[PDB]
Amino acid sequence: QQERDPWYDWDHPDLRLNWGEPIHWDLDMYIRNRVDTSPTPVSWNTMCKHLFGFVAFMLFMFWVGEIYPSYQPVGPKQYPYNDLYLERGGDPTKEPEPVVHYEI
Amino acid sequence: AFSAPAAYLTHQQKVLRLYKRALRHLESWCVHRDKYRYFACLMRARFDEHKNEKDMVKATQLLRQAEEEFWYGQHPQPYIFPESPGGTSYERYECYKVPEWCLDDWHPSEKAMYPDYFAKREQWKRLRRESWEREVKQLQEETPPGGPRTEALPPARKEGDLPPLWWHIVTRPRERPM
Amino acid sequence: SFPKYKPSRLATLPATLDPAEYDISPETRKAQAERLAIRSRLKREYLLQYNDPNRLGVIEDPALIRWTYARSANIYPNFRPTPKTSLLGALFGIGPLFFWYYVFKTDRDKKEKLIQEGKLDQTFNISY
Amino acid sequence: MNPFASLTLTTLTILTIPIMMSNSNIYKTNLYPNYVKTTVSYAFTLSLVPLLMFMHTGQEMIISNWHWMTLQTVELSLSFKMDYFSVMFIPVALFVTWSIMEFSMWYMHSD
Amino acid sequence: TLCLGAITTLFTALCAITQNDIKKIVAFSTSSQLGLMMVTIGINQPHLAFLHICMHAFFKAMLFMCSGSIIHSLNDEQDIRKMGGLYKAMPFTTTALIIGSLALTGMPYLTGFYSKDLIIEAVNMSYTNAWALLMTLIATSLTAAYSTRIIFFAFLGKPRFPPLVLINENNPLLINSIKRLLIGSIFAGFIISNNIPPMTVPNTTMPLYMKMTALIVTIM
Amino acid sequence: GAHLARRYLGDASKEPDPLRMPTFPPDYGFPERKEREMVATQQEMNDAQLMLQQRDYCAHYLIQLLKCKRDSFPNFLACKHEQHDWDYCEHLDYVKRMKEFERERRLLQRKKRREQREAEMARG
Amino acid sequence: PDSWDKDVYPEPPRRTPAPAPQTSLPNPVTYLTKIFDLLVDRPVTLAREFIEQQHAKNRYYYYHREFRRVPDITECEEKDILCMFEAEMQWRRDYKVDQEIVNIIQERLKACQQREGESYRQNCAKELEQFTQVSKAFQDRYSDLGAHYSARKCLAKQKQRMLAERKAAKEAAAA
Amino acid sequence: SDAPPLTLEAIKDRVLYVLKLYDKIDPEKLSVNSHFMKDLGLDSLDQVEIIMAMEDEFGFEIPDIDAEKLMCPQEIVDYIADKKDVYE
Amino acid sequence: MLKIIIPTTMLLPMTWMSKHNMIWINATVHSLLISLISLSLLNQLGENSLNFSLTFFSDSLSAPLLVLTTWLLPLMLMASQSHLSKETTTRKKLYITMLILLQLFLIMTFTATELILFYILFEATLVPTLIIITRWGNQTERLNAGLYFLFYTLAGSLPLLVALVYIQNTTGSLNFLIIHYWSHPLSNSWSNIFMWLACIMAFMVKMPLYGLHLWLPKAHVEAPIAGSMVLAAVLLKLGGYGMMRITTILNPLTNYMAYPFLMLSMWGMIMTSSICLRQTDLKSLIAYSSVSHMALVIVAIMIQTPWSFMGATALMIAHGLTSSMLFCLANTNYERVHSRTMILARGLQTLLPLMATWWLVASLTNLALPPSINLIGELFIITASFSWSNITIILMGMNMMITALYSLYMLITTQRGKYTHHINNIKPSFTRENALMALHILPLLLLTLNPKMILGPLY
Amino acid sequence: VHIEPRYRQFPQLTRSQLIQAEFFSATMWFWILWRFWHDSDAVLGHFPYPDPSQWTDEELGILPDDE
Amino acid sequence: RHSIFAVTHVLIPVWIIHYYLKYHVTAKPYTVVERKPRIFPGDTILETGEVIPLMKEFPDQH
Ligand SMILES: CCCCCCCCCCCCCCCCC[C@@H](O)O[C@H](CO[C@H](O)CCCCCCCCCCCCCCC)COP(=O)(O)OCC[N+](C)(C)C
Ligand SMILES: CCCCCCCC/C=C\CCCCCCCC(=O)O[C@H](COC(=O)CCCCCCC/C=C/CCCCCCCC)COP(=O)(O)OCCN
Ligand SMILES: CCCCCCCCCCCC(=O)SCCNC(=O)CCNC(=O)[C@H](O)C(C)(C)COP(=O)(O)O
Repeated sequence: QQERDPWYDWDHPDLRLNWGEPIHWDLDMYIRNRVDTSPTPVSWNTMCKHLFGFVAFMLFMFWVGEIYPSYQPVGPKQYPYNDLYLERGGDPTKEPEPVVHYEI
Repeated sequence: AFSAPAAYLTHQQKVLRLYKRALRHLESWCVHRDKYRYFACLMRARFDEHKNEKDMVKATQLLRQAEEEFWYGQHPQPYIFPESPGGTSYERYECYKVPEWCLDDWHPSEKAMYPDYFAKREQWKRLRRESWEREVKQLQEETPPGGPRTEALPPARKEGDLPPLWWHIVTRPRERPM
Repeated sequence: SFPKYKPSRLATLPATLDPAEYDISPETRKAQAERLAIRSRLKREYLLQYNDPNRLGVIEDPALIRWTYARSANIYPNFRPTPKTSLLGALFGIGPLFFWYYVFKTDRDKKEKLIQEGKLDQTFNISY
Repeated sequence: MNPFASLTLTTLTILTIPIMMSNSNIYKTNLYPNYVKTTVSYAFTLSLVPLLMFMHTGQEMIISNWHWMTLQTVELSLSFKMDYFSVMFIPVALFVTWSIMEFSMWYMHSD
Repeated sequence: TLCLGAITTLFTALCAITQNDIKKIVAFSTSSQLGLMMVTIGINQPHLAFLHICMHAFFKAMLFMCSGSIIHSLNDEQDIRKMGGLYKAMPFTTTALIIGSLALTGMPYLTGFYSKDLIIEAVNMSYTNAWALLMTLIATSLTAAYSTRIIFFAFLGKPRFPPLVLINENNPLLINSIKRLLIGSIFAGFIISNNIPPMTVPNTTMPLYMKMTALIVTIM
Repeated sequence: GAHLARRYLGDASKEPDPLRMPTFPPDYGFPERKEREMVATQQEMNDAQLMLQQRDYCAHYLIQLLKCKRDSFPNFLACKHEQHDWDYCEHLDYVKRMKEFERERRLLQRKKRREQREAEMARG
Repeated sequence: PDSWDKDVYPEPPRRTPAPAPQTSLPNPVTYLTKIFDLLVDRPVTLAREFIEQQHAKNRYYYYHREFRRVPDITECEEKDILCMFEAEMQWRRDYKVDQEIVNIIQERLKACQQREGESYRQNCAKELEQFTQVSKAFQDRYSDLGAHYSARKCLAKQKQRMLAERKAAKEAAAA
Repeated sequence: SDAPPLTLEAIKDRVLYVLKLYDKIDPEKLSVNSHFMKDLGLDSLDQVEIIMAMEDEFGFEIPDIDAEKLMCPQEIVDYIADKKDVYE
Repeated sequence: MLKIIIPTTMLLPMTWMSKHNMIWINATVHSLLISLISLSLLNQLGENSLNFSLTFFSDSLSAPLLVLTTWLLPLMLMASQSHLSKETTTRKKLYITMLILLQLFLIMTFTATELILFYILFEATLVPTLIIITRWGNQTERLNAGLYFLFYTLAGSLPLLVALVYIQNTTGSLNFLIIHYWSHPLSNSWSNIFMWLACIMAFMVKMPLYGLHLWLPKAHVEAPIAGSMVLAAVLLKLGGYGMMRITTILNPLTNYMAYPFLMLSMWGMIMTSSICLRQTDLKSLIAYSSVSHMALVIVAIMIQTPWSFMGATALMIAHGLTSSMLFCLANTNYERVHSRTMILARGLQTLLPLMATWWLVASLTNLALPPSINLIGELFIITASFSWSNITIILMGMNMMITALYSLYMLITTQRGKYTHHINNIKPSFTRENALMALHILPLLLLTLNPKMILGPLY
Repeated sequence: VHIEPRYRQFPQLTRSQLIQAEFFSATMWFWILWRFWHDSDAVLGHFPYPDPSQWTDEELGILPDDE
Repeated sequence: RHSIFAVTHVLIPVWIIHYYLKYHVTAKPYTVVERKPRIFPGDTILETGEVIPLMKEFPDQH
């Protein structure tokens, strides 16, 4: 219905239909709140190629950047009390392995 | 919108419509007024180059390849006037348009306010009721036996006649009804 | 010259790119006049009731009634058991049911034999 | 009792009063938009106080005021979390809504 | 979350720079900033992300209100190709939209700056997906470009609107509301940033080129 | 960045990996190493409720800054020395981490240089 | 207050610091607090005083209902419908009381997580362990019974578990 | 508030304004009743440029089928008036 | 239970001895009074059901259903008296008599202590419903609809009769209390499989289960407005109530006999929701929506958990109110324009604003907006299904989307856009119609405040 | 404040909108300059970045490749 | 009539809410829970009059 003439004097202007005219079997699918079949500037099968290519390129590059992350030339951050052993869930009766850091 | 359409467009009408579309899309591409004015004159010239062609076939092929060029080079987002069928205000005020027959269902207390408006409305209703039969008869007179051929309607021709089928054209709600 | 536009189902062919409207014959013009006449006769029939002063109610449209009847009540009288109809019916009717049965039965068998093993992490799962 | 909870709840409570007055005479007049705008500005200036309390002492609270329903081992209650996020986002949203309602009184005048 | 945010900010920014409707441009700007909020959630900086939500509210609401004053003055027209020289015709709207554009682009000592410059700093200095970081930087440049498009097209040049000039921004409601959000967009960043406890271990040590990365990208 | 270029394009064997580091003992090249100390007790960081990532070796300056911000509340611009101190401690922590990275990188290069070249002096 | 038992709903001693001003500037929070006090907390307190004056005049009480202990489903013979009925009603009341016990423990857990702030992962371990013990017990007793549960199905579940445990202990004794 | 209701008189002054700003039309000999092709010696493309100027004037687009027939300034005035609901 | 029942019976001669112009007034007043008295069954002991006598008992499952029945009767009277104005006095009294007999049969069915009495009343409800549909139905198609409604129902319910008498021969009783206390497992044998099927299929066809649902669009569309109201609000819930009662003697067989019914109900949920998207008739759309909702209830009952039973009870009640409201809303427009086609009348919000508000609220409860009880029931069922298997979320999630889609589609098609130009007989809304909508809607909203009342026995 | 249209001319301006616009633009620029005078560190960085190649192996603890 | 808005829209609602919270909601356990207040070295408790000792004589890298 979006393809019809909007400047014509339809009996039902928003539906773009004339009284007594044959109605398409799929009118309720084409009411123009819905599926639009209007001609586009760029061809179908060209929009599809460009969209799929963009998305595939982005996914491939994100996976690549996952293999090759960015970081700074730094050492792992150090925390005082056996890496805060009692702080991160504790269990204060089992003698954690000494995590001890040295100055540099 | 107001004129009855014809069975087809002539070559001349198609050419004029393509001229207008090409100019509008060129204005969309050429934002500034001077640059658009320049390229629009170049367009008019390129259009006038084939103005006086007598071979209908070659004129048709010129029109066809011009349409192909327009389609390849059209603006994907042309300027639209706000109340035009693609505009951002196209049907904005359709929720405010109420048909006039709703006024007859008003409560008498509602019509107590506005007495003069409703007197004048009763006058209009009398006019329509007293014109209807003449309208029908005139339309039956002026119409070929095999039904009408176009959507064109005749005017009034006698002394106190009204143009047939006028009520819903004259009593449109408004275009800014509230 | 310029790259061509090829239409598809969900993006149709523009009218100005249609070779049919640039190859006109007298029979085409007579067809267009016939169509216009049909449109005109229908328009007048509608406008004569629309503008009628004495008419109160909803104008009835036989095209709308034909549409709803064809979409609901005329469908079964015009049905034939065909290879296409039968195969499509079987597929779209019982295929998904068995697909979902396989999926859910597999998942629940995994979960149950995992519970029998004492291996599921069911702590805190009082509500069910 | 500590003011922090009363003010955080009153901030949201007074916003419902112009909705309660929706069926009232004020709605049919041309004074309703100004009334809603004024209500929102008062809500903003009121929500400014719990923000000060948090910015001073870091006060946070949760309020489970009404018990709605309980399903065997699960209890559902009307509860409000009044941490840093709530007390910082409420005045910002009220400020922006106040500005946009004052703007609407002009932009939407002929609606 | 980081990857989803990175693609979203770059894509929306890319769509924005060719739009002709002013509301569409600002909406794509909003989508891009939401993508930035998602990338800063992805690098485990929730508090930083929240700060941006508060900062962005001010100047993005102001940008929309400025666009609205323009639209109403120009008889409900939204296409920037029919908006000419308003830098002089609408002086207060111009001032406000310029200040909002400078806050959106992270101009120093502005509300946008605390929220966005810290986010770019933290995305630069974390163990993060490299593609996400690159897309974030390209989007940071795109933001400057779309903002430039609106100002150049809507406020500079010669008039391109119809000749019956109805331009009038002399209404105290409009002026007061926009001025309120303007004062917000200028000072809220500083005040809020200095009045909250620090939930983030600040990045104090970074190479100078990395430090100027947001600025370098924006100027480009 | 240059370290990423060296690791991903050059021989990654010669670059430290940020996840698995250090691989060498902390006492390998040093004769004696003083182990890093703490100024804030566990109970202090628990009573302050700092955050579990703000409980690093700089947390005493953070407690300074937080108490001083709460003390001079209306004047939110009076806690400048405390902020600078916490920032400076954090910067020194960061340069310590950078020294760890650099120290690790040299050892790997040095170890490869000595081990495979003693293989050199053993192949002939 | 004293209305609820502080042994079932405990809380730590509530240490709060003293204000130590560091500036000459006036604290707007304390002034706002005085304003709030003398505009809100005093009229409300007076209204409550009057309400409780009117309450004291007419004082009446209600009593918690006490239920005897009847024989459970284990000591009911197979088709005795009256013993079965009373045992099933008792089992249902006990199920309700157990739900409320788990509710109390969950309330403790939530209150601790909120109260302890940034230190909840270490400071609420006892609450978490208490919940774990209660949840394990409640799960053994009632999980997987399904709708249409009953004392007989709970007994069958217990007996199945007891058989499995006995057989496991027996084959552990042979080890 | 917005723009004052249009008056046929302002309309017609505006159409005449655009028409004398057109180089192919003699100002000292153009009238509200002058036919475009017949009296002023224009062709269809001139008339198309004229409708496009009129839409640029009044900020609303005119359909091609309707325009084909706006062959004098008075017809343009009548079209704009009946479209925008002006009686005086 | 006698106190509720006798007055309902009294309603019969009260309407037969009333003056010709006072039948509606009298019936409405005393129906409302009966509804008020019934309201007192909501007080429930906790551990067990209230057993008034050997013959009748009330449950927390039962109490909500009875209150909904008694409340629905006066609403049906308000909805009927408009299109029945031209009718003779005797035929109006006969119509009201049909409605009263239906209410009487329904109250007894829900409270009968044993299955044979439940079966007899559950089947007796067929006669007044059939008479209403076929005698007062507007279209020619009503006769076919009546046959479909009768035969689909009896083909399921007669095997149930055989199964019930067999069960009483082997067990000695059909009393529900004895049935519950003396329950024993069902072995896995062909005999037990067919006993399970005969115990389940009647309630399945009442729900209706997808694929056995074809009677419902016919019967619900061809019925008069009160017939449709009672068919959607209450008569569908007989299947759910009966299944919830009967599944106590079916364990542990249900563990695997439920698989095909779960598959049918989930996929057919998706199917009927999608069907609602392409529907040209407005009553047809509401009927299929009912089907989609009852599929959710079937899943909840088949998985047999306390949360699923609670969700099923809440969803049954909420659906009963919402579906009746939607049918009444459609009927007002039908009364205006005398056609059921959805695109005939458009832009009705411009002509009838308060009715548009009623439309919006009904559409919002149909898509289960929080915190309405529609969403409470749906969410509880979805959680139980998630526990049953985590993959159900995909189907459940898809259904939620399609429901929002067709609900707002109906709202937008009927209320928004521009009005059809030709139809000029759309008069203002009557006080009767507005009051009918409010009396549907206010109770639903009120129920949100006290969710436990509609939750059921498991709560 | 009554402003009427002008038809192809620059619109009528009041003194108030000009003074307010210029005041607020100047306020923004003054604020930026004040901040950069007082908090130039937040833009230019405050602590020096160390160069790892400036680091001896005595402080960094690696042996001279013979052990 | 000058200050009639601030008394019926701010003052009356805060009277009802503060009354409701002070005597009804806080009459039950764990309904209003406030995260415990931060303590710093050198702070003085209000209840016990405790003093928490200061924090270990910084290396003083001035
Ligand atoms: C459109 C909507 C209609 C309503 C839907 C009705 C659904 C009814 C379906 C009934 C569900 C299952 C029925 C019985 C459960 C298992 C069926 C059988 O196939 O399982 C195997 C049975 O083995 C073989 O399959 C034998 C059955 C095969 C013969 C039946 C014909 C099935 C063809 C499908 C016809 C469609 C029926 C519905 C008509 C509409 C299991 O192996 P086994 O452990 O050894 O047998 C268990 C029983 N024991 C313990 C007594 C021994
Ligand atoms: C509107 C459509 C609804 C259609 C519903 C149809 C299915 C109904 C369920 C099955 C119906 C018949 C079940 C019989 C009633 C139960 C009685 C019973 O349990 O007794 C069994 C007897 O079981 C049978 O004899 C049943 C055999 C089946 C005979 C009739 C076949 C009809 C078709 C069967 C398949 C259809 C059922 C499912 C279809 C659902 C609808 C699509 C065991 O007793 P004993 O004989 O003593 O055995 C042990 C001692 N030796
Ligand atoms: C950026 C947007 C894309 C733009 C691309 C568009 C490309 C356009 C290129 C040019 C198109 C042509 O030459 S199209 C070639 C068509 N040739 C003819 O029409 C010759 C015969 N002339 C007539 O029929 C009449 O004189 C008529 C000319 C109609 C006037 O009539 P009036 O005087 O009675 O109005």
